Parts: sequence; structure tokens; C-alpha cells
Amino acid sequence: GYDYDYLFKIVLIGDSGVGKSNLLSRFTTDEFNIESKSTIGVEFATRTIEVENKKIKAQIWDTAGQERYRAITSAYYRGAVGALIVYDISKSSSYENCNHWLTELRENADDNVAVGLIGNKSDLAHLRAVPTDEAKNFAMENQMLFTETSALNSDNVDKAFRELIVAIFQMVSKHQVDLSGSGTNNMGSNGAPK
Amino acid sequence: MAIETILVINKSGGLIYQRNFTNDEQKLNSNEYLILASTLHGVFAIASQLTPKALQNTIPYIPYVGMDDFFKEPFTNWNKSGLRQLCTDQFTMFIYQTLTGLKFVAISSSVMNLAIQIADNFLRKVYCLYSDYVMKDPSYSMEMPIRSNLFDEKVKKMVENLQ
Amino acid sequence: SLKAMGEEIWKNKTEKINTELFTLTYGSIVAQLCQDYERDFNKVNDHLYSMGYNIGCRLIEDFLARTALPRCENLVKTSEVLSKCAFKIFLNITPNITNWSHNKDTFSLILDENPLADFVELPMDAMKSLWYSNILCGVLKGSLEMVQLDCDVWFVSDILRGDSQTEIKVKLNRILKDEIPIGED
Amino acid sequence: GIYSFWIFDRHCNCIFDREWTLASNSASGTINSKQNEEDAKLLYGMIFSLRSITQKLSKGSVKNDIRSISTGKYRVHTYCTASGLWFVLLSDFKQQSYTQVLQYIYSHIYVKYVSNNLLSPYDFAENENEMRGQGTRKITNRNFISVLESFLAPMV
Amino acid sequence: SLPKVSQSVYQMLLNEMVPLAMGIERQISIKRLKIEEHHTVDIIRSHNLIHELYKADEEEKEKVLARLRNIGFQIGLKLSELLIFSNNPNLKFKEMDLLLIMKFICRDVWKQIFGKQIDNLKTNHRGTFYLLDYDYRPIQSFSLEEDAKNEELKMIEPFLEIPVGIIRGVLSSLGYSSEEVICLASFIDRGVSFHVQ
Repeated sequence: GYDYDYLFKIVLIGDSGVGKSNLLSRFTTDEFNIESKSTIGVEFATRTIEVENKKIKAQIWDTAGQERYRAITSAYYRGAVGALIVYDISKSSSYENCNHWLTELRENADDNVAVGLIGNKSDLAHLRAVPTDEAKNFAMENQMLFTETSALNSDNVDKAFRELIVAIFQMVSKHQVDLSGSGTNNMGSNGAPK
Repeated sequence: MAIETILVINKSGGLIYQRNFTNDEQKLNSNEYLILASTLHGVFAIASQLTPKALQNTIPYIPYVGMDDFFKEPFTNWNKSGLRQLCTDQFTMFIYQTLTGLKFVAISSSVMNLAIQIADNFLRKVYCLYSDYVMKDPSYSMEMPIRSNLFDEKVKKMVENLQ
Repeated sequence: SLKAMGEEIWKNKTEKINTELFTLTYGSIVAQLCQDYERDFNKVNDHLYSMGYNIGCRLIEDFLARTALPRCENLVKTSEVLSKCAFKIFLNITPNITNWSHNKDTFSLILDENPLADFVELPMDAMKSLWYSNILCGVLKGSLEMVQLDCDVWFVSDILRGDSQTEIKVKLNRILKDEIPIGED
Repeated sequence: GIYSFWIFDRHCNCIFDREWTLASNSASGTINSKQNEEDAKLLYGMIFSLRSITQKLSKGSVKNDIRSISTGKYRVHTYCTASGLWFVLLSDFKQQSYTQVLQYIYSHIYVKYVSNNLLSPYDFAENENEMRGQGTRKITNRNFISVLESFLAPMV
Repeated sequence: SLPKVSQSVYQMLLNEMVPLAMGIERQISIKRLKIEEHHTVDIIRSHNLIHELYKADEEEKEKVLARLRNIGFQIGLKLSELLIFSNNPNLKFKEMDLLLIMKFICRDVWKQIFGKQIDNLKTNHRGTFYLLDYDYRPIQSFSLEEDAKNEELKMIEPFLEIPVGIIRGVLSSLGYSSEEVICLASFIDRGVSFHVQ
């Protein structure tokens, strides 16, 4: 059937050409029967983990920037609870508007979100457009999880997703107690009197 | 008119309920329904933004669907710049947005304007069962699939009372 | 199903005589290529193929305009519609379907009569160097790719050179795709 | 009656787009320059996504395609030919499916005056790899536009 | 009556021996390519092949226009015997007059290629017979861009060199070689013109 317990939606946001979609395909189920990207914009991918003996279903919506869909993207951040700003260390002008993406996403997403920040294409570490310690600091006074992804090793990004779903889980972890259902008696022949 | 599959999607994209009624087939694996529901939310967003030189009254009635019933009087809708009904050869898809933002999708295996009139008086009677049997449910958190088992055979009786 | 609708299109279509025209026209434009090259015959096949391509690519939209047909995918459906409502609508003839392959791929297209080589006698210097009706391979190769297939066609034998029939051995090699409407962001 | 008329090719390009500013018997429009291309990208992606989800949801053997998409205000009407050439048409209410008119255009105007025109092409592509969605070219044939504005003009 | 095939494949065959004429002259052996069974064939299509005649060297264009009337010559002098077997009464081979074979051609050839008569015929009595038809059949469907109507008549001018050859062929069936010219000659209400020599 379906049988999962919770379902989160997590946007991937950034500038175009920073390498979000190639980052998405390697670590998660992909190319199921999705028509494509740009036909409607913002492709959807799914990931199924379990936390604390609860099953979690996560939908990742890699936002697409083409200027034409800018009005459409606003409506797609409505209700968005998990977030990931991706930036590349090779090019440098994405980091000038990474703060703008954070501002636009603090606006009209939820009451509270948990935004990660991830450096794609660390295979070109020598070509470092921005120092990692500055982005690490900018994550530190913005309450953000910070990652550096090789794009050739998927362990880092997979670890980031597991910890992000943990922090967003405890945030919404509704209290649960028990569903045991063992209390049985009263098998008589009913000498009733009304 | 007829309904063959209830789909209930969230106010934030991905679905919270679907139950194929007497489909007798599983063309789509359960996972696909999520990308279908998000695709319908996206094209419901896109069909707002294109509108021609317009910028200018959806009043249903009581047809006695389901056999006291749920309401008596003509009412209004809430979405104008948005997708309302798809029409194809095998099926016909109705959709109904509530005011709060909670879209209800009904796939219909009976094809070929009065189908809107009979359709939304069923899709509000599924909204009344939603607000009566899922909202008063402390095991049901917000933003979670509808894991209640009373909601299934409260709507199965009304749809087999239809068809 | 189909053969009723084929005669139904043979009741509202503009017609003219197939004798005394059109065999004249196709034979005149193969006599020009016979004399234009200057009596060489293995080159006229590779010009009539390249002319039949361009005449087939525009014919396919007329044929989809006359009869409302979906995009054919398997070689049951293309082989049914070519034998029943393409050649019947355009040329009043119908072929038959023999020599079927393994794995539903490559078939033959034996033509019973032929209103392109009709009443033509072919001279002795082209017994083993010419294909006469090789505008038909042009229209099939340039018409079947425009419903987003990809094929290959060739004549195998002909009545003019050989007692065996006129047949085209059409091969499915691959099916092309639909392309996604941008490269990327 | 008719707001707009559009064509889309196999290679994902809007090539004809008659818009009616005030509708009526006659109006102004057909400026691809004034964001008509942006509207075409939205119109195409909508019909491509719904055409993609119809083939996953289609039982039977002959798979179906979109016949109309309503909204609360207007309608979208489609005729998707097998050669990948899509007639979409945005209309009003109070009248049924325009599929007869939408195949009349294909059987008496497009094949009469574009595909059997042999001065101008049928591909409508300059012939590059920047023709996948990203190039813009228009047939613009004089007799085509005259009879196509002539025929739709009683439907105000 | 007779066995018949469809007009829409014949008219579309009849439109395009002019791309065949430039593909036979220019290709003596942006151009494209295709393949067959361990081969290739280099292809060029019609929109990028009539437009090589708007940029034509003058001996090349006049070398092409002999071939169009040569096609028309072969189909005319092959057509005339079968139209004789249709009926063709009451005329002779040397044929001392000319109007009785101009009554022949508009009623008997031009119905079998185009379905109607040459509806006007003017008689200069020294032997220059004007044959005028108003709506010529294969040029029912050709138009240029948004009011660029000057540059399309000189663009489309090879397409009238088939009925140069038709009336050369049906008169070389009756004896001799003549001299022919063409005109456009627009109508008076809702054109083309041919001479005799």
C-alpha cells in the first residue's frame, strides 16, 4: 500500500548552473516516471528513510531558475518545510545572491524551516571561488547545517540528508504513546434486566 | 457524474489520500501517485497565470446525491484562475479547491457542464466527511497521510450510493 | 474498422485517370535522369530516393489530415495501415504482407499491381543496374520517420528484372523519441 | 468565443499565435515580441505535462490524449495530430467541443497552404541544435493568414 | 469508368520537378545527409533549392529552363497519342489551319491535366493564338511572406515552364517545332497567357 507515517517536502534552491540536479540523481531514487524538468518546472524526487521507529517519506523539489518561472516558484515554496541552498565553490556570483535566496525562503515557506547549505563540485577544490571558512561562518550565524560535497563521493550528501530529516523530525515529532489493545473479558450468557 | 478514484491532495503539494474504487488494476505503483499529485498542484498553479484579455457565477443546486443529506442551498466556489476539469477519452478528471487550499481530485471513468453541477455536489459531500471524521482525530496530526480507517467506509457507502 | 473507412475516403476524394497520366510523368522524370546523367544507372536510384524523401515528408501531413489516425508504434499497426488505408487512399491498390521476421520487426511489401511501372518495358542495359519504382522507397523512408519512427527500406526484386514480385523489405531499426523543450536552465 | 489560437511543432516551438485584444468579429494581436513566446512556453509545458500524465493513466490499447482543459473562466481545446503538431485554442463557455473546427483547420487550411506550399518549409526549423526549444522562426504566408482570420471571425 | 488514382499525389508530384531540375543541374556529382544499407545519400530539400535560383548565374538558370520544357515536351508528345485514343476527332497531321487544334487542346488536354478549359482564346489571324486561364491549378497554393509580393513572381517564374513543354509536345505530335512565351496577366473579377508561333 503506502504505509509510511510522515511526509516532508524539501526544496532545493540556488542559481542556475550551480549543479543541483546532478547532485540530486546520485544520492536518491530518481527517473522513476517523472516527465522531466522545465516542462512544468521544479522536478520532484523521493527518498524514504526511517527515524525513531517512524517511517519518513521526503519529496525533494529541485527549483528551476529560467526567469520565466520566477512567479511560479513563489507559489511552490508555500508549505515548504525543509530547505537546501546549494552553491558551487568554482563560480563566485551564486554566493552574492545565496543570502537573497535565504531571505526569500525565510519569507512564505512555513512558520519555521531548517535550511541546509551545501557546496557542490568540491572536485574542483583548487578552483575555490569563495573560502569554506566564510561560508561556514555565514552558516553559523544563520542556524544552518553546512556541507561540502565532492560530487564523486555520495557519503557526505547522504549523511547531510539523514541529519536534516532528524532535525526537522524532532521539530514536528508529534508525541505518541501506544496502540497495544489488550483488555478482554466478559463472555457470559446475559441474564439481563432492563 | 460517476467517480472511480478519490484523490485528496494537501495544501502543500503532495497527496494525503487515494483509494481506487473497483479499478481492479494497478497501472501506477504507489510512489507515482505522489509525483502525479505534485504535477496537478503545479499545473493548478500555472493555469492561474495565463489568462487572456478577460479580467471581468458557479451556483450549484441540490440533486439529492447519496441514498437526510448534507446541505440544502445553492452556494459558491472559491477558485476562478485555476484548473477545474480535465477531459479526455478514457476518463475525465474533476478537481475542487476548498477555501483553505485543500484540493480534492476525482478521476471519473464516465466521459462526455452539468457534470460540474453533479460533480461538485459530491466533492463537497466528501469535504464534509473529511471535516467531520479526520479533523476530530487526535491521533491524526496535521500534514500526514490519512491513516484513519473510518474515513474509507464512510465514503465508500456514499459513492456506491451514487453508482 | 479500416477497409470500410478506406472506401469511405474513396467516396470524397479528387480523382483522375491513372492510365495515360502519371505513368507518363514518372517515366518522363526517369528518362530525364537516364539522359541527364548520360546513360548511367546506379546513380538514378540514389537521386530518385532523394527525391522521394522530399515528396514523402509533405505527403504524410495530407494523409493524417484525410484520416484521423494516432501515432503508430508497433509493426502490427504500421503494416496494417500501409496495406489497408495508405496505398488504398492514394494509389487505389493494396499490397499484401508476407515474409514476417522473428521478434516482430522486418517485413515485406509485395505489390500486386503497380501504377508506376504500369505498361513499361525496360531496356536491356538496365537488367542489373536500375530500380524503377524507387520513389516508393523514398516515400516510405521519408514518410515513416515523420510519425517519429525510424526505418530502412529497399527493393528486393521487381517484375521488370525478374519473374518474382515487386517487394520492399522494410526494416525497423529503432524508434525515435520526443525531445524535452529546453536543454536546461 | 475565441481568445487565442496557437500551433506547436514537433520541435517544441510556437509558430503561430493569433490573440484577440477585444475579441468580437475583429481584433488586434499576433505579436510574438510582446511576451507571446513566454505565454507559449507556459501553454506548451501545461499541455506536455498533462499529455505525459494521461499516458501513464490510460488503460485500454489505444492510449488517449487531451480533449479539453477547463478552468473557472476559459477553456483550452486541443487537437494533437500524430505527426507532433498541436492545435490549441483558448475559448469561452456555453458551447461544446470545437473538435470539428479544429480538424477543419487541419484539413482545409494547413495542408492547403503550408504543407502544399513548397516555397516555404513544413519543418519550420532553420536546421540546428538550437532548434530544440530555444530558437524562434515563423512561416508567415500571406494567403494562410487571410483565410485563417476569415474563418474564425464569425466565432466572435 | 477508367481506373483512377488520386489528384493530390499527382499535383504534388507536378509541383516539384523544378527542385529536381536544380538537383540535376547543380548536383552534377547548407546541405544535409542520410544513410541506407552501408551507404549514404546527400540530401537537399526544396525550400533550400528553389532559393538557389534567386541567386542564380544567368547561364545556369537558362540551362535549367531548357530542362523544364524538355520534361513538358516528353510528357506532351507521349500524352497526345493516348488522347488520340480517347477521341480526338476531325483534325489532320499537316493541319492547314490552327483554330481547330486550339479547340482541341483546351477541351481535350487541359481537362486531362487540370480538369477545365483554357477559358479564353484570342485570335491574331496570322498565327498568334492567345490561351488565357485565370486560376491555374498547381499555383493555387504558393505565397511569400508578409507583403513581399514583388519578389515572389520572379521567384516562382520557373513553374510555368511545364505548359511551355506541353504545347510544344502536342504540336510536335502534329509536325514541327515552334516558339513559345508565357505571361501572368491578372484577372478582372473573382492569370496566365500562352502564345502560338
